[PDB]
Amino acid sequence: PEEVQQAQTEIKLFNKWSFEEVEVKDASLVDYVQVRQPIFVAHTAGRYANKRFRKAQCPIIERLTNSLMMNGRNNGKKLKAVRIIKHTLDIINVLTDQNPIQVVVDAITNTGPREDTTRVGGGGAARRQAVDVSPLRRVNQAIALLTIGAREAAFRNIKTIAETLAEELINAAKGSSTSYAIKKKDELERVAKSNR
Amino acid sequence: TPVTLAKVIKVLGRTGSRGGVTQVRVEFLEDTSRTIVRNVKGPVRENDILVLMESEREARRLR
Amino acid sequence: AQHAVILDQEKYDRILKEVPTYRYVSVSVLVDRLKIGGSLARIALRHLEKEGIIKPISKHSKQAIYT
Amino acid sequence: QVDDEYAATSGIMDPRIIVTTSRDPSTRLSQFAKEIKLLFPNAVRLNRGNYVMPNLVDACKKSGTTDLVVLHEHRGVPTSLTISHFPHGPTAQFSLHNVVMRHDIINAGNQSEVNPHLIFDNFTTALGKRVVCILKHLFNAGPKKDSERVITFANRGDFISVRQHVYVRTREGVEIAEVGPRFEMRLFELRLGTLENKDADVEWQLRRFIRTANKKDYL
Amino acid sequence: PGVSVRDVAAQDFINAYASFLQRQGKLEVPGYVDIVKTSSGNEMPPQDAEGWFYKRAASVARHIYMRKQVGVGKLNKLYGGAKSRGVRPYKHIDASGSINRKVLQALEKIGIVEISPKGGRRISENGQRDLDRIAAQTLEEDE
Amino acid sequence: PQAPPVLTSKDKITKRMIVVLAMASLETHKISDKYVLLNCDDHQGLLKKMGRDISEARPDITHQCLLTLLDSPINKAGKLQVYIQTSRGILIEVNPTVRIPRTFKRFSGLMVQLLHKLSIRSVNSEEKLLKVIKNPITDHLPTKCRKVTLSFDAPVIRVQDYIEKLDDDESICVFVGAMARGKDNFADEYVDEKVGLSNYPLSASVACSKFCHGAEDAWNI
Amino acid sequence: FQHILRLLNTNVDGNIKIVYALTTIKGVGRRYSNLVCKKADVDLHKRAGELTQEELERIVQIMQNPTHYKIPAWFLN
RNA sequence: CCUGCGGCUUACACGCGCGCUACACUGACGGAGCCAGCGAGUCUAACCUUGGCCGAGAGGUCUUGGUAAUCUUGUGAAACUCCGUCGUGCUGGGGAUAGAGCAUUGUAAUUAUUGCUCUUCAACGAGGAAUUCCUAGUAAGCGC
Repeated sequence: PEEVQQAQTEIKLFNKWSFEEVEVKDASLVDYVQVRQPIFVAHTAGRYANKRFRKAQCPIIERLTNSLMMNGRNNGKKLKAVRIIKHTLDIINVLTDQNPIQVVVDAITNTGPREDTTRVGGGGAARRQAVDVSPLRRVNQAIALLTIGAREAAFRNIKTIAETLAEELINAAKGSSTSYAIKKKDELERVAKSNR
Repeated sequence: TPVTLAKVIKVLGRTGSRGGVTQVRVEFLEDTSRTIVRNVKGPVRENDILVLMESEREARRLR
Repeated sequence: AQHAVILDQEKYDRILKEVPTYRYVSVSVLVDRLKIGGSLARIALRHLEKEGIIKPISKHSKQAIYT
Repeated sequence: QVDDEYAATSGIMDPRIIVTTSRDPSTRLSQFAKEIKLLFPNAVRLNRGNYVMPNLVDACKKSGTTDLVVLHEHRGVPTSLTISHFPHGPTAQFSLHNVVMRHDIINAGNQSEVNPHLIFDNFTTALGKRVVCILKHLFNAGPKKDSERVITFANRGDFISVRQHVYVRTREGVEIAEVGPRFEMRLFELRLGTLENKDADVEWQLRRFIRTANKKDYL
Repeated sequence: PGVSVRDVAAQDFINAYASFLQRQGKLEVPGYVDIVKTSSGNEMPPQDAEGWFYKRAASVARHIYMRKQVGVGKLNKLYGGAKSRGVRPYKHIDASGSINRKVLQALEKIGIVEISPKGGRRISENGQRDLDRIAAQTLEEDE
Repeated sequence: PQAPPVLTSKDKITKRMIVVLAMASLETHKISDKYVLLNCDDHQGLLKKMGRDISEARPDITHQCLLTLLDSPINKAGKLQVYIQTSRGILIEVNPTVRIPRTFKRFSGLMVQLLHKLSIRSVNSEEKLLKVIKNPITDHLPTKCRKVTLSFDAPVIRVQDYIEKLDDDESICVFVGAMARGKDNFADEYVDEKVGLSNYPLSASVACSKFCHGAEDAWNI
Repeated sequence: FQHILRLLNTNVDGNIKIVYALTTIKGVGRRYSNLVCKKADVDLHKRAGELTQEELERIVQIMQNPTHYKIPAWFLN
């Protein structure tokens, strides 16, 4: 068909958003976020969970696609997550028509809590010790916080999951702390610097 | 408050502490002279990159 | 009734003032208490005449029509 | 007596174990599988999820394993057990009845999982010999001179019962503390073919609707 | 270059064949559709219960074009699902037998249903011609 | 008009506060069928055989604090929840939607039903008021809170000035223990300050009523 | 649009569609409501702000005279 | 709500535990599409079956296929996918709860044995103290 000829030259993301010209804003995420893979759909179910750093081999978009089916009511549903991801990407490209990939990457870069904190047992005296956060660890924490805020949005609201996800992604791209993930990153930095 | 960047030179070994957090030697990515041990909690490796919110803070043995 | 367009004429005026501009989606067309006594979520059903404001977003369906 | 299932490997190599379950365990059945794991030395376990048993056992066999135990249950509590000795060895299919749970009663110390001391009590008939050799070749070869972990098999009344006891050689005698589960174990078949066959040579089946099996032990 | 119902879509050609039957008009639908739910495992009645029988007949014609022959057991299990039996586990049930037998009689009226080899259901020259006409009408659905 | 909303852990960033009671004699002592409470002057064999003391064990301190606290004007303005740390470590969260009877027989019956239940219900069958958060109070409380022990030995100041100095987004918390012989250290590790209100020793009901009177004139509650 | 009104000594709202407002009464369920809406020749998606008292008394008489209008004996409560 | 060890009773106010169902818009109902494997099955008996039939359904009609890859059987399975309906409403989520009718046995269902249908529409607004298991085709969810 016509879109078959269109995608025959440029392998866009589902032939609706270009899978090129994606940029990572924040530093310390190069080789921690997979954005160099030209693919068609985020369901490449090859064996990547076996190793530690092979989890960075899957795309962060495919990581969020796995994060959609993270609930008792939906653990193991694939095409529901894929269609919801396509709807959320269309909602992002409607709210911000630059690129769903670029806007999502900007939100991921702006939703990162740069510091961490640990509770040390101390032999019976727990204390708050500020510690660093690893690159893939920070990326996974941001993705998890975003998916959790999106899931917590659709508790008493007729809004679609794609709609709440796009609203949280817009709040994270703005960094306005109007989403749970951005509020969580701000509170995490505040707590880490509270006991630095 | 611009947090600098740091490339880990190597993961510092024998850092006895609570399981989950480890001291690792990182030289700052802003300048390759500022190098210090830092307490990283996430799953990390060597020759990676990270954000350091403190300039001259250095990790110690945390028992 | 008493007009068969009750809560759907002044509300229709507000929608033509606002919803024909930004626009909203099929989920955000429930704004301004779009409820019973008319069409709560069926704004996309009647959006055949109005077009050229924003693409739609269908949850149960899957469509994006520039209305 | 050592058998052709054990002659080339009885005291030669010390064994490893694999503990698993039939299909979708209940939580308490998993906990009991944990107990039988931590009782045995050389203890490694693996959950069975959506696995074809010829594929599972065949894949486990090239990786190298001496024996495989797998369980059953009836609405939370376990009832059955089988042992499959890998190198064409005999599968044995038992009914297990009673249990005490280390989680349930008290934390009474530790299952130190040292190479334990072995006790097989009151086995006379050649079937008792088969059970003794098959079960002995699952424990570790080489407990020490004073290995304080005494495992105990008792064969009174066709219901072999197992306990674990830990002893200290106190002033006038040993003193023991009760650990591990306590059992009412009873077999009902022996097949020299491994369970992957489903049709091979059954050594032994318990006659059930035979009159005299009210009285008689060992068929 | 060859026009097939298999090339045509599910919902699109389903609506097209249902409208063509509605354009045909004569199908002799049962009177039970005013009260039936088309299955025992169904809970509410069909929303377009007048065109539900038409959609079922269109799907049956599509199956008869795809497969050689089918039966009322095959149609019922094909058009069958689970049940709202309460809280006990719901197995899959079949569809209504009398509705299936009536629909089998309903498609031989238009000549779409014929007795297959060793009995069963097949298509005729009139049924194949009507299917080809509906498919060619749906072949021009690309506008 | 309308009454103010539910003042609990759900109302966290809004205007709310916590009244915390602890070191009371609140458990379930079944007399050998049903569940009863530990009374000093009522049961002589049972109290002496339990191992407690007549001067030490006090089960009506919580009832008196509830009688002097649930009827507060600030409590009808929707600004306070109730947190109770029992002698057995039980943490209880109470919204101000209802008011327990001051009758220690009826209040003790309701407390024994809660002790045998951990479950209370509403007449409207829509709002189970007796919530039990993850223990203690500060494990699920509001995200902005102020913690202080109102001791008779701490710095005695007026309740209007300190409460007026507090922000409207924080949640001022007060810990009270009405021991006949005791000390202001029951929730010392939880309190982030040590302040005083009275120059004489008072029970939990009197100190709680003084704090409620101070909070009522603080932001006109 | 109409609000609740007195129908068979009940207060029934009309802003909701014709199935479920015709269900809240003792002796009528989902399927009975659906089939009496089928038999009273009313559109299944209408809300009862419309359907003036002609059709309301028609469904009253289809309640008190159901077997006249093909309500079968196997359908009875 | 079923159910494994503990009180008390008969010729019922209970203590320790295992499961399923739900507590709704990734939802619920109407129609469309659909991808399996495991085996099982009847000779002097009637099993497993195909179809046509009628009855909403439940259920009754004669026959071949099969003593077995042949006929079930491609078990056209369920979750799954599309649109339709609906708006967060303790409603259409939810059916514990009853009554009535229908088949359907069986000598009888009577102690709703079972299956359909209608009607009845409880709690359940996410569950504290605790709490187990778990590192990939894994937890998890679905069916034959």
